[PDB]
Amino acid sequence: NKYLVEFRAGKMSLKGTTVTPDKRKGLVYIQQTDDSLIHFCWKDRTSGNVEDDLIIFPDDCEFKRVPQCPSGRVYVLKFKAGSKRLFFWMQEPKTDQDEEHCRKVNEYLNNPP
Amino acid sequence: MQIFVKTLTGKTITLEVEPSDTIENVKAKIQDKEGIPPDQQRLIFAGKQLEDGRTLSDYNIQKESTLHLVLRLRGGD
Amino acid sequence: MQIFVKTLTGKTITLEVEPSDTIENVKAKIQDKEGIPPDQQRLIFAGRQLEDGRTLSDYNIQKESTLHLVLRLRGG
Amino acid sequence: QEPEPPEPFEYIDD
Repeated sequence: NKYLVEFRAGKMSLKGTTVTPDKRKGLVYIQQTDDSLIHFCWKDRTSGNVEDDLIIFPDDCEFKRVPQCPSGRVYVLKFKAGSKRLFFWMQEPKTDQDEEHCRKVNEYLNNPP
Repeated sequence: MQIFVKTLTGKTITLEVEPSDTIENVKAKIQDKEGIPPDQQRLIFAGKQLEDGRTLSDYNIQKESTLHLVLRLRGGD
Repeated sequence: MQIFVKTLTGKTITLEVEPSDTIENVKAKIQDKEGIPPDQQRLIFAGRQLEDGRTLSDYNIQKESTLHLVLRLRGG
Repeated sequence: QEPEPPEPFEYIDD
């Protein structure tokens, strides 16, 4: 029940080919259960409740940056087998740890303990 | 619209299913093709666990879609 | 003959309905009070899913009847 | 104290 990763990030909405950020800034964190199943959860900072919780298996998805609108920190989660795409934006004021979260997320989604 | 079910052992089992087929039906297919009881059959796809009562199309499960099969430990220390 | 619709949480949504009203009508009421589409919302009474094309009286749904509202997988 | 959220943009699966 340990959290592999955790950082402030909000979700976005993709309609057709346009991605709009959601003001419901949350927290993107990863937790591995005793079942060795990595739990990808997104909790809204508004209430601090876990709004999203999806188990992600190795090579199931890929966490990468979104070089479409350079200005801040935007990442997209693509399910290699889920054929699903999610968009998130980091609420961290400094990117000194942006790469760490990015690297850890991938390492926890494709390289679990 | 068959789907590939990969077990924890790494063994992959393709089972013929329909897009409107329910998750329960899919689990049964695994039982006959492996012998895993429904209680121990935990199908996971699209990053989300397949909740009973849902359909394959619900999780955007297409043909030859790889599904993660999780089995209960049924033990401890 | 209103009815209380309890969500996945303690939250309860009472909606004024008539015994002759159909299940579809009830789901729509949830949409107006919440915005959940019929597919996402699932109305279950007495542990039995409310099939469409049926009235509230069909399921013996009286006033102040608590219904189980189940929501499908949100987001992805 | 906190950074403002990004802005709407076009996304293409390249």
